[PDB]
Amino acid sequence: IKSALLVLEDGTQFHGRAIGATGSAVGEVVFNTSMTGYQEILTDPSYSRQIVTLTYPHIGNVGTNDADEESSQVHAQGLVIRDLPLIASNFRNTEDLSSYLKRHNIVAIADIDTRKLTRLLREKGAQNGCIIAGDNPDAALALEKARAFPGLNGMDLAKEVTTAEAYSWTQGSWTLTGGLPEAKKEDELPFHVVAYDFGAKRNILRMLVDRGCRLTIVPAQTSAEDVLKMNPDGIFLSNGPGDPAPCDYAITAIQKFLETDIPVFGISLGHQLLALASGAKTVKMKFGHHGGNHPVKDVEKNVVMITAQNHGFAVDEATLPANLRVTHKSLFDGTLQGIHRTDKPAFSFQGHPEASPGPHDAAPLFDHFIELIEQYRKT
Amino acid sequence: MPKRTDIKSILILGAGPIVIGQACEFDYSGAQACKALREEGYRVILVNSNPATIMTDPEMADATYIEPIHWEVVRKIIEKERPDAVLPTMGGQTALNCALELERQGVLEEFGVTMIGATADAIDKAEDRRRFDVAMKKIGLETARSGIAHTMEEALAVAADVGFPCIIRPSFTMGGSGGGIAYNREEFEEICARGLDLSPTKELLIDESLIGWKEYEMEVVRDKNDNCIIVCSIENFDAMGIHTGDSITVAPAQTLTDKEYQIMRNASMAVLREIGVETGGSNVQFAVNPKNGRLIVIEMNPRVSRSSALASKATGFPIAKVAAKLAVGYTLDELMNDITGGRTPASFEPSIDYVVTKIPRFNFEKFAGANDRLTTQMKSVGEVMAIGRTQQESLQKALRGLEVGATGFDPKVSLDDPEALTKIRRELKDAGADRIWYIADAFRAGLSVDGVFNLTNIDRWFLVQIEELVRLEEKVAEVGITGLNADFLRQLKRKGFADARLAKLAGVREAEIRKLRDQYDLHPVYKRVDTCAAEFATDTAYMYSTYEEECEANPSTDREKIMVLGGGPNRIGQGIEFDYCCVHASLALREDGYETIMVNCNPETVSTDYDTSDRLYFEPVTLEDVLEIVRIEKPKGVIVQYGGQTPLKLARALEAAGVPVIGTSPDAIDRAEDRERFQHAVERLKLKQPANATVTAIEMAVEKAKEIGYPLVVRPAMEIVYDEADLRRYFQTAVLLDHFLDDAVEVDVDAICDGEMVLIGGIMEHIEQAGVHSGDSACSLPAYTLSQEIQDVMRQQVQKLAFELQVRGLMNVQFAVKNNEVYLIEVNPRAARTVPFVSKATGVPLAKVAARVMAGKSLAEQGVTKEVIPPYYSVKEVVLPFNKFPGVDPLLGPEMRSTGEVMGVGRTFAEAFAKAQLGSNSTMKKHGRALLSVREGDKERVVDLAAKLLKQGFELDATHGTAIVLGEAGINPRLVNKVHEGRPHIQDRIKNGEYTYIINTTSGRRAIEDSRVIRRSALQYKVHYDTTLNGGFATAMALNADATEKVISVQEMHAQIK
Ligand SMILES: Nc1ncnc2c1ncn2[C@@H]1O[C@H](COP(=O)(O)OP(=O)(O)O)[C@@H](O)[C@H]1O
Ligand SMILES: Nc1ncnc2c1ncn2[C@@H]1O[C@H](COP(=O)(O)OP(=O)(O)O)[C@@H](O)[C@H]1O
Ligand SMILES: CC[N+](CC)(CC)CC
Ligand SMILES: NCCC[C@H](N)C(=O)O
Ligand SMILES: [Cl-]
Ligand SMILES: [Cl-]
Ligand SMILES: [Cl-]
Ligand SMILES: [Cl-]
Ligand SMILES: [K+]
Ligand SMILES: [K+]
Ligand SMILES: [K+]
Ligand SMILES: [K+]
Ligand SMILES: [K+]
Ligand SMILES: [K+]
Ligand SMILES: [K+]
Ligand SMILES: [K+]
Ligand SMILES: [Mn+2]
Ligand SMILES: [Mn+2]
Ligand SMILES: [Mn+2]
Repeated sequence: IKSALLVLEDGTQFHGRAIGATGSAVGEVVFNTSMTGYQEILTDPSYSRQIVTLTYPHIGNVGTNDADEESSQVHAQGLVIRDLPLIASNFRNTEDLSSYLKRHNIVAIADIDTRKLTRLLREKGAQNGCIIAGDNPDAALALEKARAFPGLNGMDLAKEVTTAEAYSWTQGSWTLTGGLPEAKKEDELPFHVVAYDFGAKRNILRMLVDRGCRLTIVPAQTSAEDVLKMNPDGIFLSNGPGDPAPCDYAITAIQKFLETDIPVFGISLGHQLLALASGAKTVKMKFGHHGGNHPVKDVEKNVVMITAQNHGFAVDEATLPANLRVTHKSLFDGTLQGIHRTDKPAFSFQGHPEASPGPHDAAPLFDHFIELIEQYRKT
Repeated sequence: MPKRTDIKSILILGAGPIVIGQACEFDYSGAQACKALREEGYRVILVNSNPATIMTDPEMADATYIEPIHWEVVRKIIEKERPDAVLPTMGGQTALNCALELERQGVLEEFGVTMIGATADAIDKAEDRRRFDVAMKKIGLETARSGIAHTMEEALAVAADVGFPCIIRPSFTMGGSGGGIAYNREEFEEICARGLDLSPTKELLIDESLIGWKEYEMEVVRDKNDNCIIVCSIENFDAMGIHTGDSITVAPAQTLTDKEYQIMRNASMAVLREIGVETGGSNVQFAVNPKNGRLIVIEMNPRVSRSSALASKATGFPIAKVAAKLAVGYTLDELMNDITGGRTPASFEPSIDYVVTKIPRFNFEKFAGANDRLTTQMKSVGEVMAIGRTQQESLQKALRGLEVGATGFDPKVSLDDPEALTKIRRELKDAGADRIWYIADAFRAGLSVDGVFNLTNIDRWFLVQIEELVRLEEKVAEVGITGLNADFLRQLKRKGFADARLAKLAGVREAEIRKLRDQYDLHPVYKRVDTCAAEFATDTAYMYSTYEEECEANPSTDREKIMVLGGGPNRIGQGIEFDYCCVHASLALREDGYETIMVNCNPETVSTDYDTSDRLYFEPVTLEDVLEIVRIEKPKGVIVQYGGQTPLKLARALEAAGVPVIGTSPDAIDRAEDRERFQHAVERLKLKQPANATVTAIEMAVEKAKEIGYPLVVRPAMEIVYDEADLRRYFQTAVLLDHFLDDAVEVDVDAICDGEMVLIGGIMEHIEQAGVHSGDSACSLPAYTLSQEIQDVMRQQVQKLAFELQVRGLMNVQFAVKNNEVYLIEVNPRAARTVPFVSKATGVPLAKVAARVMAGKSLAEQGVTKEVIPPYYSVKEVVLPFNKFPGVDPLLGPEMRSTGEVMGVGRTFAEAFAKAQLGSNSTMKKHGRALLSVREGDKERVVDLAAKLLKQGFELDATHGTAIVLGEAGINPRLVNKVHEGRPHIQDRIKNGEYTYIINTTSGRRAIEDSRVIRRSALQYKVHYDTTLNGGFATAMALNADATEKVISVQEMHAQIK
């Protein structure tokens, strides 16, 4: 018996078993509905400071592998599951989940009523929590830490996960037959996109590259100036953790780029930053959107796409400046999903066109970007 | 775009009688569609020869046609109701096939009927295997190496190329009908001959083997706006090589990485797009090589299916309802999600927080000479479904819900058996129905997970779990009841262990384990199905039990409640009939204001549709599971008489545990069920019954027998012994003893008793004599040969029995009329399988009435007090599964083997029988040559049947003795050689298509075994045959009618009722 315990800000306790590292974990507790994709989830920087709860009971069926990592490390503060399978059973597995958690030093708990947990978050909204995995988990202690948690509202996490120094990326997408392909030669990529690293998932880069983009990844706080100097064919605003609002630097730079004719495209966080930079307002959702089955309607074309979502904040639709046009809304809740500048070649999407994990339905969002780029170069 | 307005009326093609591979799922679907289209304001017309379906209930549609599902007949309905459109995707293969025939025949063109849901081309694209194959290569999807064949020669060449073993799959068939796996040339020719003949398009697809690869399915829904969703993914437990229908399956998929799952999800959408399904759902099947994720597309079914039903129950997403709507122009974004309170749209992919497991139900014990190994052709007769928070919990609950007597992983071989590993091994390597239990035996015997893997190809992910459960069992056995502390017990419960399984392991009574749980306050909690993994709230109470923290039951204190116990999985003898009853009890009581709670776990039924009741517990129908429900619901009453044997057997224990059982008492039930108790009652009643006697020993039997007199009905199975020597003979192979009433009419009587009066629901006279099970006999309502005088006697005896036995609700009484005397065969104090047919024939909803009676409202209070005698004839005929097990002698007897039935409505008996015969898929013709080969005792009446055939234009052949008898009466048939007599003989004559009709009656074990080749060939070569003289006469009468001449709707039929 290796005990683990999870306690929420509200006093609610979940007694289970330790499946990862010994220790404690404090963060915002979220629930994620994805039936497949747990590794990609965990490796998503957007999960920084969040304890992730998966609604699908069996987590770890396929083990883990390096191609399924969305970044260089495990970003989740902790993991909460109903059941860890006895074995991993997939030809692609390189290490069982538990071993993987131990290695990444992740505090994880299994064997708890995740549905209860989920219903609580839904009904009563996100809550901060603490997971304690060890010999005698002190519940009063857990309760303490949870309570002491600051909270993600107004918390800028982008700065914490951003790359120290710039760098180049020219690698494309994995294939069944070829796996993760070798990085391309710069000469092989037609365009040059400069990407703000607010905690970017590797698949975004991979997919842009697939589209002919050579990339330069920059720290979250890179200056527009320093950026404009590179002569980018396009500017990409990555996804990332925490409150987008406290990111004055980015908002400021973004505003600088908008005075220009350079194509701009943001995903999730970058979508909110764009919105802010355009004068919109962002809010923190009751519990957010985390899952891969979320219906999103493209209002112009009147079609629905099933998407991957990972967001705790949203852009208010009622506060939209006239220069921002609404391109997509959630079918689950009508919340704002996409916007396009009516005057500038700038647009964004709240969900994840790059999925990873999830439905490929929204991939085409990228395409528009390319188009913009191609046409920006025609000048 | 919203609903279609260029359409007002819609014809829905129902599926027909239940058969292996095409079951209840279609009534669930048909009913969903009816409902959906009805709510949309369309006029609904439907055709279904199967009377035991909710979809044929008059109040479900506008024009209900219970007529043979033949294009000529359907044309008559069309021409007659002039529907604007036709929805052919809700009736299995029968609907697809009919749709295309109506199309082929110009019928649709003729009356301007628009095909909705799926187009004829769409259908053909998926149904024609060649077309399908071309379509996949065109979208860059991989298919097994294969070849198309339209003749044997072609076939052989494809084989020469793919090699053995190879997979044979007919075009235009499903459920593996006409297919199989050929491991050799011999098997190859047989299967091939079989499918070319069965294929509606005389075409086969022959593939190389992918046996052992992983098998996957995906349920897809697509709208005209091109919106597309995956409603559910299924991972099969049994590998490629064993039909999905006969496989243990689970949802959602378990062993695919997200990357592999997207590729498959993408492929699935591509396929519908390429095939052309634009407004509806479809099933797409795949094969995955576990070693490298290599994906292969296997097939696609352009309609709802058995999987779509499972899928709808698994997720809470009503696929068929949605589909019907889409078929009328609606788009997904426009429909609301039912279970989420309409809060979200139907355009989303469900996510579930539990594991769903389905286990097929077989009936091999009813088909002795049959090959009982699982293959690509379905052999299962039903299926159970279970929901659990974990796979182990899910699996185990399903095992206990299967109604095979298992309590979970009960052992099949003894630990001390020296040959155990060898038996285990074979069972593993060559799957049969019991494979699952053998897997657990293997672990007890010392086989490793890798060892088991190697033989079964079942993914280790599942195997390790079973192994872990075995190890848990060993601990239980070791620590005994003493070791059953709270923690351990909780642990065991969380893993799905039944109190019964634990009791056996700890060598105590089940009640002891239960009690212990009570002590520890160890009870399950209930979770609800919601399509979204708790992301949104639900206003529906579709629940399942699990051992966890939070309970979502929130039972009302408001309403008086009534619990209806279902029958679990369908099996031969326990079909949809019993479910139709459960449904009607629920609908009626709810309408009456009670809060209705349904307890069932059959994924194919309307009873397990959340719409059917106020609250649904999708649980195994067991004492353990029921008591837990009761424990928290505290209902006013519980109905155990409507679900078949399953709930019937729990009756006593339920009451004993203080459950409030309504209707006929558990004691009363036993009085009727216990032969002895029954014999006294009869006696006390001064009623006639065959002479009988329990014989212990052999010799005690040969003497008693003398007493009783031959022939004898040896019920321990069932057999008819004709002579002393037969007795010992049987005994050798082999106790109640009963004089077999030879040359008797069998009669069934359905009735209701309210304690005050008895209402005769219907007197049905069987066509086949006593001795051929009633479940396998065609029958007529009203009787077609019984005198009123004698029926009046039966009516009086039913009443005498009703009052004496204390019946309260339904009852069914069976007689044998011999020499103007009534004899009693048995009393079934509960809803019988004839209840739907009678209700349909008479317009009276017996199950609705009897359910009200049981709940407390008298027959007088309801205004249902007089027996109804329709102005037309109602004939019920059955469908038998022999074609699925060609090694079995296709003859009728005292044991039931039929899977379903159809109803025929006529102005006359001949007319009803003709429509019933046709509806049953009879290949009977009105010309040709008939072969007569009858038993001694029939030789006399044969003459007349022979005259009849003659006057009809038939030519005749006959075997020796029969010919001798005809000649003497002036009839000279053409003599035919018996197989041993020389050549040519009947087999040759049959094989060479010389006959269009066969009448062959036999008597005696030896004589039967000998004549086996006639029946077998007849069935093989598709020649209509009767195995009873009584049946021959009936067939003869129908020769005089025309089943396509006139059609009538249920509403019209019921209006004619005065
Ligand atoms: N190439 C193959 N090798 C082995 N088994 C196969 C192959 N193709 C199909 N099967 C098996 O046969 C079953 C029936 O084939 P399917 O195409 O689905 O026919 P049906 O339409 O009658 O259901 C599949 O569920 C699968 O287990
Ligand atoms: N004494 C008998 N004489 C003739 N036929 C009989 C006799 N007893 C039973 N049968 C035949 O056997 C069938 C099954 O017997 P029954 O007692 O009703 O068994 P079950 O419980 O399976 O319904 C009947 O429907 C009937 O054809
Ligand atoms: C499976 C249903 N049938 C073919 C579609 C065979 C009995 C009806 C004729
Ligand atoms: N009602 C039973 C089916 C009849 C079949 N033709 C037979 O006579 O054997
Ligand atoms: Cl818990
Ligand atoms: Cl078929
Ligand atoms: Cl391969
Ligand atoms: Cl067989
Ligand atoms: K726990
Ligand atoms: K029309
Ligand atoms: K098909
Ligand atoms: K191929
Ligand atoms: K299978
Ligand atoms: K299938
Ligand atoms: K009979
Ligand atoms: K019976
Ligand atoms: Mn099929
Ligand atoms: Mn199939
Ligand atoms: Mn009977």
